[PDB]
Amino acid sequence: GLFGAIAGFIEGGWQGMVDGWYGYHHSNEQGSGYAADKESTQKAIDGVTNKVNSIIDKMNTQFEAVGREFNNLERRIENLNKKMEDGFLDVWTYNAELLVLMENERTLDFHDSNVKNLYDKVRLQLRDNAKELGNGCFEFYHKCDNCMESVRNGTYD
Amino acid sequence: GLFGAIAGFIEGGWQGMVDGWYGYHHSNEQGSGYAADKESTQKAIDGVTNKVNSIIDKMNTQFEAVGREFNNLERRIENLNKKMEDGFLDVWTYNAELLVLMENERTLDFHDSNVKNLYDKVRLQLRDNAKELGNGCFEFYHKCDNCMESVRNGTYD
Amino acid sequence: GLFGAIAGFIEGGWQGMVDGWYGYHHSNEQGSGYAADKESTQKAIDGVTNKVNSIIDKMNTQFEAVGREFNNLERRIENLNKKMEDGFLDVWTYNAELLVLMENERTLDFHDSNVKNLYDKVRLQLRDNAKELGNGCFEFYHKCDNCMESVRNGTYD
Amino acid sequence: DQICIGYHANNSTEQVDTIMEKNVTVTHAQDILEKKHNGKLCDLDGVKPLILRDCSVAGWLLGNPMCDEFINVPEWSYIVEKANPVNDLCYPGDFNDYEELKHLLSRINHFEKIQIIPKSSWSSHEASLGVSSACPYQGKSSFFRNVVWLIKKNSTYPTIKRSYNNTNQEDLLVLWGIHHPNDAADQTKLYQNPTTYISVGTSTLNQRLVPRIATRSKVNGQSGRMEFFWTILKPNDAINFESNGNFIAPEYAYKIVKKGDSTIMKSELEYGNCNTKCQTPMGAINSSMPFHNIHPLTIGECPKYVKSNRLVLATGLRNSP
Amino acid sequence: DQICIGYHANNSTEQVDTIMEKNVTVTHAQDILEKKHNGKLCDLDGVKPLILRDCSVAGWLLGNPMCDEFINVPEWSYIVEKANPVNDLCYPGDFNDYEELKHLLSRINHFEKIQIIPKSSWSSHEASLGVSSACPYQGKSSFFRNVVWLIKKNSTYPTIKRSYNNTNQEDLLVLWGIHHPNDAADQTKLYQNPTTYISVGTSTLNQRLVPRIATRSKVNGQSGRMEFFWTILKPNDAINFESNGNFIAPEYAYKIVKKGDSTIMKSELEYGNCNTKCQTPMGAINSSMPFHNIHPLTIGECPKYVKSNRLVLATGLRNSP
Amino acid sequence: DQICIGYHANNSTEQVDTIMEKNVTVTHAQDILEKKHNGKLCDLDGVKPLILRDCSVAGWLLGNPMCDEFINVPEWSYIVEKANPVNDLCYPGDFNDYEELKHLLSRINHFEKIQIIPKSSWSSHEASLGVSSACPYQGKSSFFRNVVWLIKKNSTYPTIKRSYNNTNQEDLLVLWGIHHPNDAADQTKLYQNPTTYISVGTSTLNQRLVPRIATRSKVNGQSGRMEFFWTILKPNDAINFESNGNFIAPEYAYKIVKKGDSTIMKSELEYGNCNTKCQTPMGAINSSMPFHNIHPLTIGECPKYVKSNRLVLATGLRNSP
Ligand SMILES: *[C@@H]1O[C@H](CO)[C@@H](O)[C@H](O)[C@H]1NC(C)=O
Ligand SMILES: *[C@@H]1O[C@H](CO)[C@@H](O)[C@H](O)[C@H]1NC(C)=O
Ligand SMILES: *[C@@H]1O[C@H](CO)[C@@H](O)[C@H](O)[C@H]1NC(C)=O
Repeated sequence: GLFGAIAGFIEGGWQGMVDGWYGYHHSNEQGSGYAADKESTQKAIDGVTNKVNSIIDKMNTQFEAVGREFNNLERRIENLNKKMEDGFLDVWTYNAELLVLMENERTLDFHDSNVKNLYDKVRLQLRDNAKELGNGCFEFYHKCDNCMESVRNGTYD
Repeated sequence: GLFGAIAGFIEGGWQGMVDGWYGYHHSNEQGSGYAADKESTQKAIDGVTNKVNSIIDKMNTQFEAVGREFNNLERRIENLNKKMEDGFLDVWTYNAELLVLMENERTLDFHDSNVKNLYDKVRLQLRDNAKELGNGCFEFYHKCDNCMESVRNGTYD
Repeated sequence: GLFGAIAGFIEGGWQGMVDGWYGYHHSNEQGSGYAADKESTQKAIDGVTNKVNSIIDKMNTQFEAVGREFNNLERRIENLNKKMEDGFLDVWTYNAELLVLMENERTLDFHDSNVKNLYDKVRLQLRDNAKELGNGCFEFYHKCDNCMESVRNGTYD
Repeated sequence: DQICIGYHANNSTEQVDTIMEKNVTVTHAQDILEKKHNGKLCDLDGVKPLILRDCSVAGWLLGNPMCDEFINVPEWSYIVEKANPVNDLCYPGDFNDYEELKHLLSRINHFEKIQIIPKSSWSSHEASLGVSSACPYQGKSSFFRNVVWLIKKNSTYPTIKRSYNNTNQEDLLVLWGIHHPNDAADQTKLYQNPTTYISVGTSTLNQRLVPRIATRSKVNGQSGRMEFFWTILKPNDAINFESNGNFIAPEYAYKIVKKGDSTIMKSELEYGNCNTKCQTPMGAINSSMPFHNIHPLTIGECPKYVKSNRLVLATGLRNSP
Repeated sequence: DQICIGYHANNSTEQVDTIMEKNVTVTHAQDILEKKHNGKLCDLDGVKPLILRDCSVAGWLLGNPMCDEFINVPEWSYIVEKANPVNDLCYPGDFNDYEELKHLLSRINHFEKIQIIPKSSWSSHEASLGVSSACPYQGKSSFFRNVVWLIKKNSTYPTIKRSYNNTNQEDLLVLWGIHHPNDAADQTKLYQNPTTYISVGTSTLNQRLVPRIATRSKVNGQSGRMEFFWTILKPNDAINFESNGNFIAPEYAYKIVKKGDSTIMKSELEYGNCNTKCQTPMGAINSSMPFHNIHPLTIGECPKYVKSNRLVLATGLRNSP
Repeated sequence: DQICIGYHANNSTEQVDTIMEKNVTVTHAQDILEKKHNGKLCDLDGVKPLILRDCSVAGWLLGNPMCDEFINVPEWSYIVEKANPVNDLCYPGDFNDYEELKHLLSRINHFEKIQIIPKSSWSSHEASLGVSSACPYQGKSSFFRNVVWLIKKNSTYPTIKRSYNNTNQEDLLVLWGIHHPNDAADQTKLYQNPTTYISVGTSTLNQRLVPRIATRSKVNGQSGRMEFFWTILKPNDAINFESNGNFIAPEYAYKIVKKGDSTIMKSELEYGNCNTKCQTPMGAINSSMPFHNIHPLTIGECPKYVKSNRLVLATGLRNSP
């Protein structure tokens, strides 16, 4: 993916985070678990919903075949009529298929972008305190108490 | 935004930089102010101008309705004529609206991309000298004299 | 480029790497040379091949002019016939030219994205051992023996 | 002690396509194509379609005697006709400007049939004898119900001069015809006079038909031909016939009542006893998908037709293996 | 001491749309749709359009006497006609292949009218008496100016045999007609002979018209009908008339001079005393926007028409609140 | 000691365009437009096109005597006709519904010509004398080969009553015509009777042609006119002629054999002695490019036509200077 996070330096997703799309896994003496990052998750949900509706919307102006009949000695206008009706269907089929293809790829990149951004937001807080392990995880210099709530908080140090 | 800078880790823009699109704010003993980064600003201006012209250009090949009349017993070819003229207008209306929508989003991302790149270019110079505050700003270890001109310069250390 | 690597903080490409699209240049006491990163190169080759084929594929459903003749007193349906055939050609010419333009730009960005990702993958390994020079290169704290094979390896420290 | 950034996986099996990669597996997806119909012809919004069975629009409008089903039809939503309906034009010929009429029918939801020239209005000509083997009814020879096959009375076909004024407020579809016999002796046998004509007049119409004699193949056991013409008589306008034979004369015409958007769809299918909000020639549609791929010709609140086999949008992210 | 990377905000209020978000506020924007016209009909590039007022192309070309405005018109840019012009075809009938002629007019910028068969060229027939109540002029009964209503002279309509050769270098629009009376006594009253015809010949034309008798509704107080035909007589080609009555004969024809791209636009509007480089049926356009949304039918250097209400491109970045 | 990330440059000179930047130089590129043809007309898949030289489809089908090349043609792939072929309709007139016939020809790959009414089948009329200066052959006056110009025998044109039944399994293109003389004395000179007709009958056809007299310009030294009609006679169907003069009668008709997709292309070009898999009016195409820009009207396995001058996809990255 363009942003390098999803299936990138973060090797795979988490079955254990049923909570939202992106978040944290913490692990310390008191235990361990997953918590979703509410803000980025919600931003993501709106982004995608709006996209979908925008996609649906732009697609309702579209060619509508009307049936027309022609006698045996109007073979040219009947053929004209046919190639016109098919042409607009090929143009709109092409439109919808491409839009889907392109926007799908922007959707997967957007999630990748959201993960990297969330990661960086945490990199920018722990800057010398923890060791950037290289796998999406930071390993603390000083033991962190459920201190974790504070990394997730935006308020750490 | 995909690049995380604009309305991201850099919380908002600057009313005080009327100078160009991206640049620096410096603040030291001798005072403080804004200076625009000429190079990235100019790169950005060309990118967008070219885009706009490309957008305008690709759009001049387009359907041009021609008026045609039909007597009372040619209702089918008149309807054919109508659905054809409308169809091409729906296809070009859809084209222009979508292109605008997609390219607008690439335009905002491009600025976001330019800010991040400019930020990184400065991160890569101050690497241990200043503390990466997390908000677009670096706080120096050693006091910097109007030394600032040198960060903006590309020539620091 | 959106990712800042290609013609960015990495100033230019390498005539000496005929080997693949992205990789490493190493330089130490025992000498120096170029080696391609096989994995990212291969990922890149598939990405682009698939793209090209997808591009070709979506383009085979397309308007096909059929010749039709009209006598001297059918000037309106002849003109209808003409504007219809031209309209579909303008719509498909516009389609192909735009798709090319947009996908070309995604292709160049994808390579830029692959270089940055590969760079970061190396930044994440050498983190305090070498000095991030700012130009795509890392300069080691401790001399590295042909140790290099290990950076390229994914297995260093 | 360690904190990690990460993202959702699940057990999703759903795949979507991108420009650079096919069948990417995603946590979540939104299929936007309707692929399913019910394969029936249904009422549209409660409103029943006129289903002609084996009758053609022509068979219906002229009142072929085998088209008794459609002697008096209520308001319809849309019309269904087969590809090759059997009960059309039982007495062979043509229907002038048929397709243009069919086109007009597509902007029509209800016809109310009314008598303009009463069959027992003909003093000087025979009106009970205009029948044929080509249009049988209950075994016996019969003719299109809506038009009268006028014949000479005791060896004389005097000139007919009849007028009808549209007192109605609704446009009137008026239908008439002419008969083309095979030889001169047929011309004499039915009408007596050797050369005839039918002139039709209205505000806009300036017609004069003349019989075309030719020997031709028996279509339906007859070598004669009926050729049917029509007009839309405006309100407060008068239609004027004058003819000395071969004239097939209107008995009934159709008031155009409650014209609304509608279409004639072609389908071998028969009525399904259902209701729908969107109908296609192959079946009806019930869906909230913005697109369907069923058939291009629909009527109603319908999704947009595309020729795709698959349209699925990614909503979640790439699901890890 | 601190140095910061940052970006522009301003006090911009301009919003643009994206696929993922609507009304994003931007520092800078470029609106590319022209939404404004002047609501007038204007000269196109200095060149004035032919504005028919209450006349139809037919009213003009045949020279309806109420269409005196357009007896001799200069070169035009485009033509304007109303939806339902009153002064058309004052003597009722039809204009054969009218639409095809209108189509031809769309590739024509100037007609020069010239006399091909002089009115005082008729020895054996009456030419001053071909008038009607349907075409009044200054109170008195009058007829289409460009064609001559020929009548019998002292009870005889001898065969007419007239020819005109195109010595001009320009294509000639030649216009003629035929009269269809209501009864046999009208046929005799004007032309005497019971059955007549008009034959028209040229290199390519092989015509024979025959009067169609019918009783019909009075349109404009007349039950008779004029039916007008036309041809484009090539250069060095001869048109050949022959007729024994009902013939409406050309007095004037139109040289096609300076044909250039042009159109007939439909508009209730009247001339505006302005100049423009791009005109629409609702008003003229002055803009450098690549698109407009005014009306699809334009003529001139015009922006491209789209059905949008809004097309605004982002140029600056997202403006912070 | 130093390790560096980097990327490929080469000595590539290839440029591609993007939305934001033109002529970006890339390491690798894939041009997808075919710009080259061979400028010849070639056989299509081994199968040779019917090249009419100076003959029109009409010149061919009626058998203009200057169109002897195409008296009996093998199966073709596609047909080529010039913009203005000289050898068309040597005796002037019209070909009724010509374009609709040409349209039918586009779904036809082979005609087999067969005699339906033998020339030496006419007892009561002269059949060797139906010739003209307008259709010369080897210096002497001659006529369209496929149709017979029937003339009176010793001053009498008795009624013709001829029938042909389609025993063949293939649809039959049947061609006939009528002659329109300039005056009454021409009518008498060739056919004797003053008023004539031709009636044509079949299952579906109900025709009666009547001669149109007019004086007209000499086209090809003749003022008379031939007007040619046609029908597709279904299998097991009978065509019925009846006429007392002016009748141009079929000698030969065309069996429709092996109809397959094909087209008539317009081209001044002549046969090229080549083979191809895709042909255009300007030349043939040999390419694996998904697009070409040669001409819109192709036939065969063809790339898609676009109006571009350039379509090049980036595959490598931006090549450094
Ligand atoms: C045409 O001839 C065939 C062969 O005898 C016959 O079977 C068929 O019925 C004929 N059709 C007509 C209309 O005469
Ligand atoms: C038709 O009849 C109505 C009803 O009397 C009358 O008002 C109208 O003028 C008539 N029109 C004609 C053309 O006779
Ligand atoms: C028409 O008149 C011109 C001028 O004399 C003559 O040259 C030309 O041949 C004539 N054409 C016909 C068909 O009479």
